[PDB]
Amino acid sequence: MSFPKGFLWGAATASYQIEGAWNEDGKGESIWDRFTHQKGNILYGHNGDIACDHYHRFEEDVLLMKELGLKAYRFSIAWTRIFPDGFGNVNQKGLEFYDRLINKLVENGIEPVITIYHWDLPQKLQDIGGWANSEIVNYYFDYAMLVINRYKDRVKYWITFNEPYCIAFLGHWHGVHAPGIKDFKVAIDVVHNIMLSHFKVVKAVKENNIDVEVGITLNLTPVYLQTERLGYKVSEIEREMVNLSSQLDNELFLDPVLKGNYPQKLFDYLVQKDLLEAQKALSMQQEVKENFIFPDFLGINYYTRAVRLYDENSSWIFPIRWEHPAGEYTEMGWEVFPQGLFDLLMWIKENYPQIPIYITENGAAYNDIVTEDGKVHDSKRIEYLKQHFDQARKAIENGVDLRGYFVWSLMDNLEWAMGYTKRFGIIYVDYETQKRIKKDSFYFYQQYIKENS
Repeated sequence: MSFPKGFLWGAATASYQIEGAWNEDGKGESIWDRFTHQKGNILYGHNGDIACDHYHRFEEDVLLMKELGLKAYRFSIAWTRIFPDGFGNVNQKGLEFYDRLINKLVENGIEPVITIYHWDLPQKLQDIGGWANSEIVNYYFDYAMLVINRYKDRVKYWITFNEPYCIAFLGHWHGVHAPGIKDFKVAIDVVHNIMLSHFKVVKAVKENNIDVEVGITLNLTPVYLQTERLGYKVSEIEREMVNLSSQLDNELFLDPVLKGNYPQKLFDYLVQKDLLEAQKALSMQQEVKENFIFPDFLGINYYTRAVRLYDENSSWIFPIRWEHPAGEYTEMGWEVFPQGLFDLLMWIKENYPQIPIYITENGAAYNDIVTEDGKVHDSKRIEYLKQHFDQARKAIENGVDLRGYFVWSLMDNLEWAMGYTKRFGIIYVDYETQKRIKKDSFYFYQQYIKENS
């Protein structure tokens, strides 16, 4: 089986993780500027003030993409470069920068794929509630249509949101991401405002006849039962509670994006447990059904699975615990489990309406060292990628409409609250000299593209 003719072999980045220049050219403060400037949020006190300095070095970075042979490149636009206050006046230097990057990409025959919101909310919008405030829907819509209408001639693929689960729960429940809020009820409100924001943009693109594909990116985690790994008999309560726990990861976002409702089992449980007010639950259901519209594609960030079992003494919002199967793990503590990419893709094809799928993020963090002859022999990353590439091809053979694959990441970068301690790039970045050093995985990916395109 071959990959289909125009398969988008890509790599992926996000603005706050690579761009630096956090306050040049009138760029507004984002919630991640504020978050990394507070003590105790980021390992070793790292921040994204400089990052990979991609704001200044983007030309050389695009030439490495041309050397790599990428068919596409996924990046995000920093909202605070365009609207320093979230609302208000447009900033010309911000538009100028993305104008130059997008044109350099088109110039070198690389399809741009743009994530509109990749977590860097204007701090001025946080100051009036951020994503917990329903007016955010319109502030996001005005920003999203400005960049779609400006770039639609050069950019055919648009992603409204990257990983809503994180924006909501890690940003507003666990408090481990910006804005650092800790309130499950605010987190659900965030989930809702994101869905409405996503719907309003998709509808605007269809109604105005704008010839672009618009999608959304969800991080999905196939959940497996420890009991079934052990060959025990699965009780019905255990299956019920593990499925509730996996609806919080996956169906809570797939269901409204692809079917126009939230998952009913989860909502009942959350209401029963006083985690979610019953009126909001009915209101959210009503508002999503009214505003729902199908997207043009689904983006899937896949890294690993979860193995879970039932436990009535758990401190989690569901009575479950996590188990740790034997095998290979990364610097993230994530099981290397390529079969989960295939199972997930088959599970998507069989449970939701037909839709084109792109793997918009997949990759692995290993503790890379530069050798004496300036190489980086990341054979563990090569093995990770090779095995997941193979599951993707296998899924295509089984009828999954998989149209692209974007490796995370093109270059080492700031890994949010882990700082720069986790390297995901196929390109090593020396953060003291900003030198880019192609890892061995760069040449493997280069060869894999050449022979599957």
